Amino acid sequence: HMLWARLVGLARLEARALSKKERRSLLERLKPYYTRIPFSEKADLRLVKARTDSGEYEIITVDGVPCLFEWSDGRIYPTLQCLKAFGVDWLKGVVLVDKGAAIALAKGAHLMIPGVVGVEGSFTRGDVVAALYHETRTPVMVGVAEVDSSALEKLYREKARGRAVRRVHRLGDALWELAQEVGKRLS
Ligand SMILES: [K+]
Repeated sequence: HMLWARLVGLARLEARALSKKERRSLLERLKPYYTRIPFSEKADLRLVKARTDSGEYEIITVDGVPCLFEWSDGRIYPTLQCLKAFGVDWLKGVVLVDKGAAIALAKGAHLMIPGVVGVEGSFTRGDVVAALYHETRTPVMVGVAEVDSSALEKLYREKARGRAVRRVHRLGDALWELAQEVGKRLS
């Protein structure tokens, strides 16, 4: 019925199961952007709508865990809670970042090339990737590669300037705070 999240505040909730049509559509829309769809064929998928003081948020829950969201580009992205639940191996790529970059990303910055200390997986410009703090492998941001993985390998090694990854969702953003609270309530 309602939750109260940090930053976002009071949210009035409505939840429902995805229809069979909605489920098939979701799977079709995920397939091109990820190595694997992380959840089981038998997972329970629900759509949660949360209305706060500023507007409406929509999250797809996977067995109750707030995992997926539609962005303004019309593509479906994982929450950081999804990456905790399912790991990161199912993404096309991961970018490892230094401490200064991890902190900046947690504040809401895009990821710049000099903050990159490694690249895992193979991906092209435009692909969905996650940025992880190298030391602990903590996911801090989910976003869109601005360069190919092979290009980024040479660019970070020379500490070239420019944007490596365009941020879509990050640790401590409004969606993150909402997802935290949905997860807390599930517990
Ligand atoms: K799967």
